[PDB]
Order: sequence, then C-alpha cells, then structure tokens
Amino acid sequence: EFDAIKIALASPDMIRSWSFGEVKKPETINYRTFKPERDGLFCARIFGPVKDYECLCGKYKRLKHRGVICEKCGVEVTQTKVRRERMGHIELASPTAHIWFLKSLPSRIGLLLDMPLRDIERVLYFESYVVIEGGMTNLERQQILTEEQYLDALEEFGDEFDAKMGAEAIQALLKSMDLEQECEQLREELNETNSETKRKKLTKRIKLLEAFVQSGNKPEWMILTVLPVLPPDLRPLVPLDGGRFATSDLNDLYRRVINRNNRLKRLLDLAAPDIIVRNEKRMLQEAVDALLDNGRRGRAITGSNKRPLKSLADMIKGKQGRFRQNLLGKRVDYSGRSVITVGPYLRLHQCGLPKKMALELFKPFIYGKLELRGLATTIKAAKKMVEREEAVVWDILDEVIREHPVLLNRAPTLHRLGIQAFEPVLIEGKAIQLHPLVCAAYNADFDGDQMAVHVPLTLEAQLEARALMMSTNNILSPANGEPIIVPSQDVVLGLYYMTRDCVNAKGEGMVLTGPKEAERLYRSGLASLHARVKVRITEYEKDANGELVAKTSLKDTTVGRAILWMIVPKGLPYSIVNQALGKKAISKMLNTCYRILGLKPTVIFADQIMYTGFAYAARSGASVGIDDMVIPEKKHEIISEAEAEVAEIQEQFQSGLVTAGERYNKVIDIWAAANDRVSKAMMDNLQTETVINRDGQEEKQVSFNSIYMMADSGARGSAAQIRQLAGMRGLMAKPDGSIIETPITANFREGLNVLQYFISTHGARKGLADTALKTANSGYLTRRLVDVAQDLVVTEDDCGTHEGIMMTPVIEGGDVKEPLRDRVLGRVTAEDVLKPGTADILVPRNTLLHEQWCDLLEENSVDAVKVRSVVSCDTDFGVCAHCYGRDLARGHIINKGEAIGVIAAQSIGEPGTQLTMRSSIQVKNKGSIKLSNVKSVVNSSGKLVITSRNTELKLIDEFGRTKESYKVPYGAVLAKGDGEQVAGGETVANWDPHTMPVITEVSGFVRFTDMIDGQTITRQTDELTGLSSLVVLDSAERTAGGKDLRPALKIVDAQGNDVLIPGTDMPAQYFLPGKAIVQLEDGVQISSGDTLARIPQGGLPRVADLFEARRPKEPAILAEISGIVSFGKETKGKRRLVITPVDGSDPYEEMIPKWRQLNVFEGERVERGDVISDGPEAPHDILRLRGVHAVTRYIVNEVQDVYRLQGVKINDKHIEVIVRQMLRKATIVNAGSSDFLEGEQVEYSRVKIANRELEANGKVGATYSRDLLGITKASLATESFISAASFQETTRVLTEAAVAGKRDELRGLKENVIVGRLIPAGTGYAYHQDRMRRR
Amino acid sequence: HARSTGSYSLVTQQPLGGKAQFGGQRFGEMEVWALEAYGAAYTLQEMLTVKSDDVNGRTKMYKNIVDGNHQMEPGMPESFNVLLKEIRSLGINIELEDE
Amino acid sequence: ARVTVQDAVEKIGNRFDLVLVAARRARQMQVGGKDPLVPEENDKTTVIALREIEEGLINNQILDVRERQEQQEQEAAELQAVT
Amino acid sequence: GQNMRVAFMPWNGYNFEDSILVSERVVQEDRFTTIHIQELACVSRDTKLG
DNA sequence: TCATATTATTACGCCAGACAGGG
DNA sequence: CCCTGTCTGGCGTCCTCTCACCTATGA
RNA sequence: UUGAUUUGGUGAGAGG
Ligand SMILES: [Mg+2]
Ligand SMILES: [Zn+2]
Ligand SMILES: [Zn+2]
Repeated sequence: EFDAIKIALASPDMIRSWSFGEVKKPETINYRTFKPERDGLFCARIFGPVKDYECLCGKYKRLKHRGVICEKCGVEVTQTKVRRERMGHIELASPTAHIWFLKSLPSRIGLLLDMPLRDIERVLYFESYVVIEGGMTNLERQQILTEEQYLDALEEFGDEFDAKMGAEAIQALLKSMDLEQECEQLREELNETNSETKRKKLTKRIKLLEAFVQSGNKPEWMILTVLPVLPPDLRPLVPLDGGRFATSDLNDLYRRVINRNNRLKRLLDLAAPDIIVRNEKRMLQEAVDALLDNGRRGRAITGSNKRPLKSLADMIKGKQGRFRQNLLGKRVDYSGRSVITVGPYLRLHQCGLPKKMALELFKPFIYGKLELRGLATTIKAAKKMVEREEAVVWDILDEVIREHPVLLNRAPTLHRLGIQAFEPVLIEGKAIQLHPLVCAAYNADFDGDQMAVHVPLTLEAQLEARALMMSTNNILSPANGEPIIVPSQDVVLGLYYMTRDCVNAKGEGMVLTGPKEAERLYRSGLASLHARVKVRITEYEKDANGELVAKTSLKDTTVGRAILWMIVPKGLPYSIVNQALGKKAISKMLNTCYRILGLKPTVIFADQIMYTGFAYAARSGASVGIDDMVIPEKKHEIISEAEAEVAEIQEQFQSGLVTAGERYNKVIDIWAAANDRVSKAMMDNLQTETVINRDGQEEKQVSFNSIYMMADSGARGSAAQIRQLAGMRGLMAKPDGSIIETPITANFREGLNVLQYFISTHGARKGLADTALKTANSGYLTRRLVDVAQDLVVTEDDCGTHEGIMMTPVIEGGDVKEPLRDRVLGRVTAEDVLKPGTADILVPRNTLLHEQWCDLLEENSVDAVKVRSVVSCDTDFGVCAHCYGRDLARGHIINKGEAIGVIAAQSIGEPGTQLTMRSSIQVKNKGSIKLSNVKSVVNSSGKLVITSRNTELKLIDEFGRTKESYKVPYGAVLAKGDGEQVAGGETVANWDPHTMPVITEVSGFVRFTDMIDGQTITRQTDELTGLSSLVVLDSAERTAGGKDLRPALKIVDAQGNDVLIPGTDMPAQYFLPGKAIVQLEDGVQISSGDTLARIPQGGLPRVADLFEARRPKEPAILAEISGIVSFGKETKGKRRLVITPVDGSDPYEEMIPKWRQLNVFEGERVERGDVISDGPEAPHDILRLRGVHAVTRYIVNEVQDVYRLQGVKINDKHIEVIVRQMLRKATIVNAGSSDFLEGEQVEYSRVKIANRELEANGKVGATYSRDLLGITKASLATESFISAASFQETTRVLTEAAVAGKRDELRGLKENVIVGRLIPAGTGYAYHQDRMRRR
Repeated sequence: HARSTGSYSLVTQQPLGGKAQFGGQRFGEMEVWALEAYGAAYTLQEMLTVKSDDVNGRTKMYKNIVDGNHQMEPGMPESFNVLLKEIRSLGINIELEDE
Repeated sequence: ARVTVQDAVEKIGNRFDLVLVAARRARQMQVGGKDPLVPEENDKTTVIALREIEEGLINNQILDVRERQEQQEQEAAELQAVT
Repeated sequence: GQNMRVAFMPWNGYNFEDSILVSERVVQEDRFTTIHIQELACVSRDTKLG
C-alpha cells in the first residue's frame, strides 16, 4: 500500500493546500442551544456538517443531492467523520517563528543564522532590532541594534538603511540566506583552520546547511505565517453529566490566538502607534508559541485553576502522548480480566475460564453458530437469546471453545513467558483457574492477583497461539537453558517426603516383584512410604541408535522411589529417582527428560510429577507446629560467653587500653562468631535430631522435622530463615549503613522485646523502600533496552566470517567460578578447535556445541574455544543465524526470523528486580605455575622479582586448562618461578603496596643525580630509630628556583662509568617521583629486588552505568600510542605527559590531572591498551584503544559479575547483542573516494556497504572508526525517526528530522507497530521477504 | 469483567477503560514487546488494528466472524491518523509515500 | 486431539512457516470449499490442518501443486465450456 | 472477621501458593455473607428539547 | 447575557550539554 | 586558548479499582 | 432505517 513516511517542513502553500477554509472568529459555539458558530472555530462551510448527510440548518433530509450548499446554511454535505480529517488555517496577522526551531537545543535557527539564542529571543520579543542589508553604512548583517543604537542610526543613516525586528526581520534574514554560498565558505573555513573547537563548531553548522539544500526545505518555512488548526473531532467538545461543556485545552489556545489576531488586524487597520502594535504582535508571538509547545517559554499559561493547559506538543510527547499511550499500547476488545485461583486438576495446556466471561468474550462466535444451525433468523434474535441465556447456548459455547486458545496475561509482563496461550475449560465460578507450574513463569502467586484474557480472533492468530505461544511450547526460559516449568513448592515437598528413607518402618527389607505391588503395599497398609526394600525395576536404556533396550534388575531402594518410578517415562535411568529429590534434583530430572526424550514425554511427565506431588503431599500431612522449631540447648551458654567477652572488652574500654574503632570491630567480630556458633548448634539439632533404633542399638539419620523438610527440600525456606526462627537473628543494621553493636539475641520462637523489634523494623523498612523504588529503575531499564534493540532480526544463515570472541572460563582469583561449559554451550565455533594434544581436528569449524559436544570438550579438557559472537557478525541490518547461536528454549539453531533483540533486552532487564540497588597471594589448590606479561630478573637471594607491572600469574593444572589467575604488581617477591610445581597452600607471592619498589636490573654503585639537600630533597632524621633517610620532595613544595630539578638515581660501576641496560646502550637511571623517601643512601652497592625509595600512597545502577556507558569520576588513563614517555609543564591546570614512539610519529601528548598516583616512570616504554594510572576504565577508551572484542568482553564480564553476585543465570548472547546495538555508529577518519565528510558520524552498515560496493570496483575504500554510544543516545540516534520518537524526547527528534527532511524506510519492529502492519520479525518475515522481493 | 464489543471514546477509536464503563483491557507496551518476542506477528496485528482501533477493519471483522470466516481485513489504525493530524497541525509536513 | 505441535514442527522445520502453511490450509477448509485429507474427531480447522501436517501430506509444495491443478482445471473448464 | 477451625497441611494442591481451601460449613452458615448497599441516582435534567 | 482576555512560592537527583571566565 | 564552575533541560514502572470536583465578570 | 455519554483533566486512597 505504501512505503516510507516522509517528514519535511510545511510551506504556506502546503498549509493552504491542507486547508478547507480560514478560521476567523474565535467564538466556539452558541452555548445556549446546540448550534456552533458561523463562521467561528467550529464552522460549517470551512469544515463539514455535524449530522451525516444533512445540512445542519435545513435542506437535504434523504439520500439524493449530497453536496449542494445553499446560502442560508453555508454548510458542506458529507459523513460524520469527515470533520476529523479536515483541518483549518489561521491567517496570522503578524509573522511568528516556530518554537520547535527556535528552542530545540540546539536551535535550528540558532546555528543557521550564526546568532546566539539570547540575541535571537531579544529581537523576537520586540526587545531588539536587527539589520538586514543596510547598504553603505558601518554595520554588519548579523549584528543587532538597540533603541539607542537605532535612534542614533536613524538620524545618521536616514536613507538607504534597513533595521527591522521580530519574526519578520528574522524571516527576511533566513529568506535572504544563500545556502549554497555558505556551504563553500564553511567548507573552505573548515579546511583553512586548525582550531579544534572551531572545527567542531564549523562542522555542525555546515552539516545542517548542506542537509537543507539536499531536501526541499526552505529557510523561510521556519517562521509560521499560515498557522494550521487541528480538526474539531480531534479537539472534541463534549459535555459531562450536567448542563455545561467541559472544553479542551486546545480550544483555549486556538481561541486566544484568534482573539489576538483579530485585535492585531484591527490595530493595523486603525494605524495605532509603534509601541501598541509591538505589544500586540508580541502577545501574538507568545500566543502562537504557547499553542505549539506550551511552557517552553517562561511560565506556562493556565485556565483552571493554576495547572497549565495542555498543548499540541504535549499531545505528542511524554508518557501520555500518542506514541506511548495510543499507538504502542492500545485498549482492546474481546478481552477480560479477573482474579486467579489454582485448579490443580488441569493439564498444562489448558486453563479454567468462567462461563460468564466465556459467554461475554465469545459473543460473535456464538452468534455465528446460532445462525448456522437455524434456531434463529436475524442477529437481534441471537442477541436476545444470549441476553436471556437459554438452555441451548451452553452447548453452542462448548462447541466454540473446544480447540480455540486464549492468551492469558499477568499485568506486569516482563518477559515473553508472561503471555501464554491455553485452551479454556469452563468454570462454574468467577475466577480464572490457572495451572500451578505455569505460575512460576508468570511470577503469579495467589494472594489477590489478576490476569487478563485475550481472544485470538482470526485464524492465523489461533494458529500462532497454538504453535508459538501455547503453554506446552514454553518449557524453557529464553534467558538461558533452564526449565521454567520447574515444580515450585507443594510438589517438591510431596516428592521429598515420598522419596526418602528411615532406618525402620513397616516392611523394612522385604523384597518386591515390581513397582505395582510397591504401590499396592503402600495402599493396603502393609508397608510405609519410606521403607528400604529391594525391588525389581526394569529401566529402559536407549544405548543403540534410537532403540530402547530393556534392562531389569533389583535395586536396593525404597517404596516411594518405586512408586515414583511408575511415572518416569521409559528412557530415563533409575538413578534419577534413587536419591532424595529436593528441588535442584527434580529440576535436573525434567531437564534430562527434555534432553533425552524430547517434548511430549516431558509435558506429560511434568503433569504426572505435579499430580503425584500434590497427592502424596496431601497424604503426608506435613504441618508446621510450635515444637518444630527446636531451640538449641547450647544457645544460652553461647550468649553468656559472648556477654562475658563484651564485658572484658568494655572493662578494657574503661581503663583505656584499646581504641574505640578496635572496640567496635571486636564486638562485631565476637557477635558474628557467636551467631555462626548458634546457627551451627541449631543446624545440628535440626538436621540430625531424629535418632531411632531398628533392631537393637540406636542409629541416626536426617530428620523428618517439618521445618527441616521445608528447608532441605528447597520448597520454601533457606538456611537464613530457618536460622532466624530458631537461632539468633543476627546483628541488624541501623539506616546509617553501619551495623549495631548489640544484636537481636532473641529469635521468633522466643519473644522479641520492644527495642529488638524496633531495630528489626529499621532493617525491614529499608528493604520495602528499596523494592518499591527499585521497580521503577528496573522497568525503565527494560524500556531503554527494548528500544535500543527494536530492529535486530535474524535475517541470514551464515555471514561467512572467521572472527569471533575467545570464550575462556572466568576466574576472579578464587576457585574457577563459571566453567567453560556454561559459556560455550550452544554457540557455534569460529575456527575448528584443536584437541589439546597436538594439531587434531577435534570439532569442525561450524558445529553447534550442544551437550554431547560439550561433554567431549570436557573429557579432553579443552583450554578455551574461539566461538562466534553477535558483535562480530558481518550481516548488514541483522544477525546471521550462526553468529547468534542456539535458540534457547528450542534445542536447535535460531530460525531465520525470530526477533532476538527483544528477547535479549527482556532477558537482561527482567532480573532487574532481584538485583540490589543500595597483602599478598595465597594459593588454594595444588598445581603448576605459569606467568604471562612477564619481564623478570633474579635477585641476589633467588626470588624471581618482576620488572613489569601487568604480570598475570596463572596456576595451570596437570591437564592443560587454566585453573587460577592473579595480578602481580611491579616488583614483588615471588617465592616460586616459571613452570614450577607447588604445594596446596604454599605462599608464592609477596610485596609491599605501601612502598613502591624502585628495584633495578643490574648491580653497581649508587649516585645522587640532581639530588641536592635544601631544594630538591630534605633532611628528616628519624625520631624513634635514628637511621635517617633523605626524604625526596615533590614539585609543588619546593620553590621556583629549584623546581626544575628532577631527583634521580643512576647505577654505575666500581670506577664510576654508567653500567648499561643489558640489550641497549642506555644507562639505567630511575627518576624519583614526588613523596618518595630514599631507603638506600649514597655509596651503598645494590642488586636486583632491592628498593631505591619508599613511596607511600554496585548492583542495579552498575548495570545502568555499563549499558548507558557513563564515565566514572576518576577514570584510568591510558596511552593512545606506544613508545617512550616523559613529563612536561609544571602545574598549569594539569601536568603534561609526552609520548614519543620508537618508529611512529611523535606529537601525541596528554595533560594528566596531577591528583593521581601514577604507575609509569620516565624510562618506561608504553603501549596502546597499557595503563598509566589506576581505577575504573571507561568503555570508549577500551574501544578506541584495544579492540571491539575487548569492549564486548569488558561489558559481558562486568555485568555478569552483577548478575552472578545476585545469583541470576543469563546467557551471554543477550549482553553481546545489546553491546552490538551500543557500538553501531561509527566516525570517519579518512573519507577516501566516497561521498562522506571528514569527521562525519555515519552508521556502520551504511559506510561498510558503501566501501564494499566501491572496493569491488577499482577504487580503494573508506577507513572508518567505531564509536560506542550509550543506549539512550544510540536509540535516539537512529536512521528511523519514529523509532527515535516513540522513545524519549520527541521535540528534539522531530525538529531534527523535519529540518533534515528525513524519510523512514520502515524496516523495523516499532515502525510497524506504530503504523499498524505485520512485524518484520516473526510470522511476518515471510511477508516482508515477499514485499522486499516484489519491488 | 469481559468485553466483546460495546462503546469507545470520542477522540480515539479505541475502547473505553474501566468496569463501570463497559470497556476492554489495555494491551500495553510490554505485552507488545512480549508478542514481538515470539513470532506473533498476526496476533499482534489483530491486537492493535482489528480488535482495537481500525473502524473499517472491526466492522468487517464482526461481519466476517458472524458469517463464519475468521479473516481480518486490517487497514490502518485511526489513532495513527490522529497522530498525523496532530503532527501536521504544527509546521510539520508528514506524509505517506509511493505505492 | 492436540496438545503439542512438535511433529508438525519436525516436518516443516521452520516453526514460523508452520503457522503460514496451516493457515493457508485452514482457510482452504473454513470458507473454503475443500474437504480434509484426514478423519476429523470433531476437531476444528486449526487442529485438522496441523493434524494433516503431522502425517506428512500437506506442506507448501503440495498446496502449490494443488492450486496449479485447480488453475489448470479452471483453464480447461473455461476452454471446454467456451470453445 | 470470624474465628474458624484451620488445619495446616497441603490438601491436594488446592492451596498451592497462598490459596485457602474452605469447607461448605463456612458457606452454609452465612458466616462471611456480607451485605453491600449501593446508592443509584436518577435525574431528569432539562438538557434540551423540553 | 455576551463578549473581555491573564496575577500574590520555595523542600529531587543525577546527568549530559552548552556557556562565560581565566592562567 | 584549554580546563572549568555554572546553569539549563530532561529523564525517572507497568496493569487495575474506588471516590469527589470542575472561570468570573454584569450593566 | 430500530438507542446513548465517560474518557478529557486534577486530587486523594487502595491492589499485584
Ligand atoms: Mg502476590
Ligand atoms: Zn443546506
Ligand atoms: Zn555473522
């Protein structure tokens, strides 16, 4: 029907072509009758007749002459909705410049006429004059004029002289502004200057000057001359219940503009003096500016009472504009809403739906069914039948329900599992019965929740509800590989009580010929549900190629494990039920069933799990009592020993032996130790309290205490909650953030007294305030993420590359945190992984790594896999099917089409609620040493010291994988060496961080080069020791006579000649920095490893500051080019740093703020990506210095650290694709033979297809540079202005798109959700393939 | 509460809100993102064009349902043409291009 | 009856084209003129379409072959009725 | 509210997350049957045409 | 009833982005 | 002229339910 | 050709 939406400026001829009549009078309506005004705002001739095909006043009351317009009516003759499309125009007496092009920041008329905003407004509000082609006088064109400047000029240049003001003058300036001429000038000005600031100031002005010439937008279209009025139907005038009309705000705005315009026409008729018509035109200017965007000028106008009234731009922008309130989200027919309840008899593809809601939602299907049978005739009869609800429409209703799915939806839908399609089962009742397992997907408890039902009307929508959105199809969460139909709380208690054991019961050690008579012995009353027993089970192992082989054997098991074996499908082994089956074990039971036997046995087995869990939890009778919370007998003596310890510490505090901070630290330490001891006392007293004999002496076992099974099963409860119900509830913290030294020694079974409950209320009010304010940032994070993603659709099958990121296991310094099988599960390898022995093709180079491949990776102990990542995908406008990976909720690769940006954005932002808002190296294991980034030297004693700061100390095992990693500073005492074998727990590293070592490479004698006591260094003989040290001063304390003196130590031989560095001809002089203290004095012979000086010195907003890419306040500074380094100017704002490369060109430098403790010396050579100071590091520096793969590893590690600290499983594909959407823009460095500009920022796919269709020719391409935009700056900088207008500020984006003449080749998800068509991702990707093919 | 078809608002062609007004459910923004997350392109297309806003689409759909033909004739939403007239009522010339 | 469409997804391996093929078929049965290739257990046209897909007798190629056969039948009908 | 005999146990899944399973003796005795009152106004204002 | 047309409170918290000031 | 406080604008969660209250003037 | 007004907007409170 139509391609792209084009936006441009509105010419006065274009506004007269939209229009149907000039709106003169401001008179709205008659108000005493019902008729409007002829001819006012709500006219007849200008727009249309209120009534359909009627002259409002009187003629044509049938259907013959539609169109005639008599003189007595001055009325058109069409439809009732004809006025909604027709718009009027107000002939503004005095020109008024647009507020969107005068105050957009930056203003469109501000950087175009080369005039400051302040000066532009002055003249615009009749407060300053502006010259326009004066003539032969001493005045510029842009230069303004004041009353005094004009008065004198008036008497001076009375002849050829022009100096107007207001929009009129502004219009002229714009009108008489040779665009083309300015281009060359600006272009020549940019090529004839070197000023950095000017360059950017000139490139931003020429960009908007050449863009205006590229389109059909004129400079004189900025000023509004023929103001357009919105259709009445769109500014509706309806009365509320009563006798008055509740009028809209736009009618106030238009009525004021028309009142003022009529006054201004009458004053220009009457020839009023100058100051009267200046105030009149100024009031018209402010009235127009208030109509368009109210409140952007000084304080907004108001009708009733002090609240400002809502203008047109406030009908567009905001949370309640048209995008976010009526075009992205709509209210919807065939929909319903009610309170949910359980109904556990359901199968997990069906839900209960009440009869009253079912007869209301399915009224047209029932009408069609009733008309088909022949029971009635006309539609009315059917509506009377279902209004009466006779006895025959319920069979009609059960025949329209049967195979027709519905979309259930819980009201805060965060990820895609919050809309699932069921089949209805009709309910006597008024509450939606919802299958319990599905509740863990919706985050739906049953404490008063409500859900909405939606009906797929058409046939393609019924098939999408059955084939994509059915609840049997969503059994794996799309964020990872974990099953989302995990059995939640009652059913794991029923299983944990069923499959367990006790050392004596009915039927101990009897033998049973099958699981059927195991259940028969449980039901008849001859054995117990947990009584250990040899049974004969027949497990089917499918060891052949798709053939199930039976093996039958006698397992020593219990009765309950055989009864649960009657429900397990064929292929799973018996050892999946042989254990005790908590919650992690039943989750991996369903996961192994899904990986082996597929989907249909896993659906039917999930239902049979839920049924048998509910049934035996009912048979269990697992209550909770007051006696179940067993108080430790050792608890009171532990509290008295802690009270004796705080008594000892305070008796030392009365005598002043210890400090106050050490007292507070000792009290918090002994109460933490006593808390851990009380928790261990109660945990022994709960986990093994049952001690029952069997045929003789006693024997112990794990307890059948009720609260212990609710904790050990993982149903509801943890260690901390069961700790607070029996042991002491810790040391609660006051809202100051610091802890309180007197704990809450009473649990909940004993009574809390008053003060302890008040401290508890501190600790809990902080948590409720944190959740109720955290949810806003979590939701706004999901919004920013799905609007930066929004476009990215799997659109190929292979990009045809060999690049991809290097997935290693991540190791922080403790034991190996996340194994390689968690990171390289289901992601397609980049090059073929060599087997760790020698040069073998273990896996090929384009294989998906599912579980079988990952097990053959874990057997061979594969180091790290080079795997394909989304950020390395070469596909223009989308992601190919291999560089994404596995489907994650489907076992296979991602299909051609499935929108991965939206599921990724939801999977990152959905755990936003669970996240929070507000010496030396000791080895642990026993293995082999390896060093990386190492340049070292052996000292005199033997400990290998390091001459490199950035050395990584890895502990490699005997197999080949890397198990530990650490960072060792410059100059540390390593107890070990390279390639060595150590023992578990042996200290291998040592240093002093408070004393920066200035250790050497060679030996010799020490001379004090440029070290003079009195100006350079100072004499501070030590007080308490006597062994003095010449203390080196810094460059700020010494005066300007000797500030140029750099103290240093250079090593010589026994004669005095300079001992050179081994490898060069340069001596090894070390320039001493500020605040140093000389350790080894003059004449002392040195060696390696000996110092030459003493140098003394996060949750959810972290996720936001990583995706939005803020800078930290003190970033780590780096080096943009390798080579030698040196210092510069002495403290003029900053302290300089000059880097001269060995082979490369010199002139790069950087002025470091000198408040940082540096890392580099003067004789040190640096590299790109090498640190100069320490602290956090901004991602833009990673991108422009190290590489794209470096910054994607930086973001995925720095945000999986937050998601792992709070314990959420998210696969890394989602963070890699939001990282792709961050660094999608690029900047040009060398324009080459293309049509770009020098420092123009252009999107990367554009410049790559440009120089890839030019490089296929003879011409060599253009060399770009990638840039990393934060997510809101990157979604507002898009080549599709509806995508950047449905999101944040619409004023800025619509003026930029309007003055650029931008066009929206739709080509994404939200443009097609706005404009009302098929999404180009899902089922509609075939439709968009067809439409893109047929052009 | 449930709604098949009844009265709507004035300015927009979408259904009213509430229970005291016999109105339908606001199919909000995150539900649209959840349908985009699946392949529900046709479910979303009737969810924002036929069931909600487009007047010719919904009258043709009601007659198509009661004839026994589950098929939608979509058209363009009315609130987007309301957007075009509110943007166009500024000094902005927003259009709809070639066939 | 119908709980999962997994075999139909196996025989048309895209999971997004299953909806389109079964929608084309269920419109051939609903308005439609045509009668199903499979016994119906009082299932609706959705489940009869997907149930035809699972036994491997409807895909995109069979529907285009049948529509070419109907176009040739209409061509022969027009030619043998007029001339 | 009113005081009722309550057992703490899982009963066949009908009290799964926070749900509550109630006998018929609670609904036979009218021991929660509350009474609601609705005011409804009707006015015959002279909007227009008499 | 039918045209006439706008004044005497303060008490968010970042976080970019543009601007006059000065070593 | 390159840092720099300082000022100005622009964000800040979805869905639902109940109730009340709506410009002054004026020969 | 067989019938009608809240959405508009504010404020306050509540549920998940
Ligand atoms: Mg709840
Ligand atoms: Zn007439
Ligand atoms: Zn690729």
